[PDB]
Amino acid sequence: GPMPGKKFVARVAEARAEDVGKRVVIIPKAERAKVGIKVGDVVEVKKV
Amino acid sequence: GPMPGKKFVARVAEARAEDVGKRVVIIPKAERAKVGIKVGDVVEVKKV
Repeated sequence: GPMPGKKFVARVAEARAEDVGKRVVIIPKAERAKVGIKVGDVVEVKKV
Repeated sequence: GPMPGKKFVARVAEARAEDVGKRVVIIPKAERAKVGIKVGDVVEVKKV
């Protein structure tokens, strides 16, 4: 596979029934408060 | 709110029915190939 540290850009969404089976990162409320995330916000996801 | 650029660490999961209504980042197959993500992998999410 690729070396670690690569990233992509995405938007935080509200999960719906049609998303069952998709690959997701779940962002709990406490983490949203810490990093300042609202649904609709652009985030960058990096593989560690 | 906070300044942008803060992050938290999480693991990529398969979304289930119990996740409906949660805040998520959906990672499509093409992006998983580009960054080398598998379900179970640790990622870092940053607010832009």
